[PDB]
Amino acid sequence: SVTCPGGQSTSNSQCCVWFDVLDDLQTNFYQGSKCESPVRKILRIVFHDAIGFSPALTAAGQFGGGGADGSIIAHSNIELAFPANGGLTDTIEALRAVGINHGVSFGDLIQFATAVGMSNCPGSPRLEFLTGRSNSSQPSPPSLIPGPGNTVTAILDRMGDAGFSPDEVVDLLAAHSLASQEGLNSAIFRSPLDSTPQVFDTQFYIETLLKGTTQPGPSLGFAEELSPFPGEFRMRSDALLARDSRTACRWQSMTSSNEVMGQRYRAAMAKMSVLGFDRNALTDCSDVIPSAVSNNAAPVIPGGLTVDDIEVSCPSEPFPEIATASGPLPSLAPAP
Ligand code: HEM
Ligand SMILES: *[C@@H]1O[C@H](CO)[C@@H](O[C@@H]2O[C@H](CO)[C@@H](O)[C@H](O)[C@H]2NC(C)=O)[C@H](O)[C@H]1NC(C)=O
Ligand SMILES: *[C@H]1O[C@H](CO)[C@@H](O)[C@H](O)[C@@H]1O
Ligand SMILES: [C-]#N
Ligand SMILES: [Ca+2]
Ligand SMILES: [Ca+2]
Repeated sequence: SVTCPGGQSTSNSQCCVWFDVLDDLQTNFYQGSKCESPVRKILRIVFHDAIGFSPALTAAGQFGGGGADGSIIAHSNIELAFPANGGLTDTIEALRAVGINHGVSFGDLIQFATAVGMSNCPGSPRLEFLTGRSNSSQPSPPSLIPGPGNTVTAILDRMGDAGFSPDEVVDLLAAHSLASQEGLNSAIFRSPLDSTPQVFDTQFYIETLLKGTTQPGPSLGFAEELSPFPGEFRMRSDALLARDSRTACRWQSMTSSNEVMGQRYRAAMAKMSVLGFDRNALTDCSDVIPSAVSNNAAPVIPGGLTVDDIEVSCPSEPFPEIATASGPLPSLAPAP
């Protein structure tokens, strides 16, 4: 019932500043509302901001981190020295400037930019957006971000401490549907993790289950595993999680339904967004976030591979009936 100066109708006056932030991010940060490297960097950032949260450290008399507190920006000098935070400073600086110019908290801005960026990627669900997180933060403790060479046990333990069940770890990894690497293997910059790095779809879950046959680069980078076709990169953590008895049935259940995947991801991102916070103390400004263009494409097994090339890892459920395609194997272009 609130009408912002802009003539947008919104639920609360605390949302009105976010319409200006929307316009700025879509023109500038997102280079005309695109789904390219900025959104992908922002998703690494939202994860690495929020996951600096450790009830186990708190329980052991230590600061455990403030979660989705914008610490990765406010204390970037410290946090961008962590192993998992390479290749982010240029994006962090862009966000810093936007937060200061519009006078919004860094923790809220990261969450907003996440929801806005997702909205530019076909097939995305509409992420919740809450405002009101204090701009105050202390540096995250070190060693809280899962790495691609970690065992499934280590990943589930860390994620579990933060608050996520194994199913939720799988659900959050839907973000690897919009993904590449730059820092693991320098010879294949922006090699995608799935065949559709600009579509928020189930391809990631399907393609990580295919037999690893292909070395996309002239050598291996850090935590790199064989992939199913030229141009695609596979990190060891994703390979293991796809196959591990603790995560494989949820991973398999993602393969055939973009709609269930999106719901699960939205729910898990909502939980992650308020690590360190009481969501009931925040204001819901989700109406600022528009819907994404719909994705009309069907799940597929690419390249004339079939279910026989799938390493079915959920021992109690048959692999879903997924369409196949013509060969030859594709060669993925670098993600834009
Ligand atoms: C569960 C453990 C996870 C591990 C070990 C992991 C590991 C990584 C690594 C090593 C990269 C490559 C970065 C580079 O070299 O450029 C990557 C990329 C990416 N990750 Fe994750 N990740 C995980 C979870 C997540 C989550 C929860 C999200 C966000 C919801 C996320 C979003 C992304 C995105 C979007 C990219 C692509 C970045 C790009 O294209 O520039 N990841 N991940
Ligand atoms: C959020 O807190 C940060 C850190 O104190 C503030 O960032 C500083 O902002 C000043 C004034 O604009 C800049 O001159 C500094 O470069 C910023 N420092 C860092 C580390 O980013 C920020 O202004 C605060 N935001 C709000 C809305 O109060
Ligand atoms: C096949 O072709 C793509 C480019 O079209 C590459 O990105 C890949 O590395 C392979 O050469
Ligand atoms: C991904 N970090
Ligand atoms: Ca943080
Ligand atoms: Ca995809």
